[PDB]
Formats: sequence, C-alpha cells, structure tokens
Amino acid sequence: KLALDRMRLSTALKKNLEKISRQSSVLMDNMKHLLELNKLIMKSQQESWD
Amino acid sequence: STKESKNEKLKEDLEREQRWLDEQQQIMESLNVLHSELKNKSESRIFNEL
Repeated sequence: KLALDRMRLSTALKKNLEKISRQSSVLMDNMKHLLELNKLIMKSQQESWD
Repeated sequence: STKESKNEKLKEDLEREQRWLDEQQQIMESLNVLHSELKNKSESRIFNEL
C-alpha cells in the first residue's frame, strides 16, 4: 500500500513540476526551510560518527 | 535539537574518559614496578634481633 501511494504521489508531482517553480506559494517557502535543516543534521551526524 | 544535545554530551564524556585512562595507566605502571620489587626481594634469626 505504501509503495503504491508513493508512486502515485511521485507521478502526480512530476506532471505539475513546471507550475511549482513559478512559485509565489507557502509550499515553495517550506521547501527552502527544509534544505537548510537537512544540511545541518547531516553535518552533526558526521561529527557524532567521529 | 536532540542531535546537538547528543554531540555535546559525547564531547564531555570524551574528555572525562581520557583523564580516567591517564590515571589508570599511572596506577598500572606503579603496580608493575611494585610487584617486580617485591618479587626481587627462621627462629634463629628472629631470636637475634630481640
């Protein structure tokens, strides 16, 4: 069930990708914040490894 | 936030364990020397000192 749902979301998201980079939406903002987080988390993970 | 807290605790634990290891190495050297010295180191003789 989960795999089917993810595939559906991926294809629908692909079909409307051009509309997304027009942006000027709350969802576009959320994506910019998400990029900032992931980077910090991965750096902290590497330091913990060492 | 949780990852940051984990990293801080890891650093503090690291310094503390380093100090403990140093002290324990000193103690081990002392024990080795003492056992070596003791290993390197009857009625008639006892009656003599009295």
